[PDB]
Amino acid sequence: KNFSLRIDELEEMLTNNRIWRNRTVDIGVVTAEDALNYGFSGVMLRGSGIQWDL
Amino acid sequence: VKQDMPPVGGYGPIDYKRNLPRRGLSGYSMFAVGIGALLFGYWSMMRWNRERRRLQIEDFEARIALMP
Repeated sequence: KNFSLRIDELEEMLTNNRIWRNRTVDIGVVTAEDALNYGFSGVMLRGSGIQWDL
Repeated sequence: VKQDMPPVGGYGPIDYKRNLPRRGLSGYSMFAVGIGALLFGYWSMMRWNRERRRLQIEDFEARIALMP
């Protein structure tokens, strides 16, 4: 119970920020070709395209 | 008898959902607040500057009449 409230206050703090969003939007493109040939695993594959979970 | 750690009759509900208050103020009205405070300051500024020009012309008259 306590931690659901604290993580929602972290979303209050950081997610809706101007310059933190400006700090990480432009970078880190991952093509699905690259995500499947370069051997990426887990959170990269979730966050870039393909539906995949062990 | 058996004395493990079970859930006691099933626990109560657990919250997980996101929440944002979206406050707010209907920001076009907040622009109206800012422009109102701005024009308020300009009105009082105009009044004080013209009264201070009056007093500064009085000090001019002081230096003029004292001069010879």
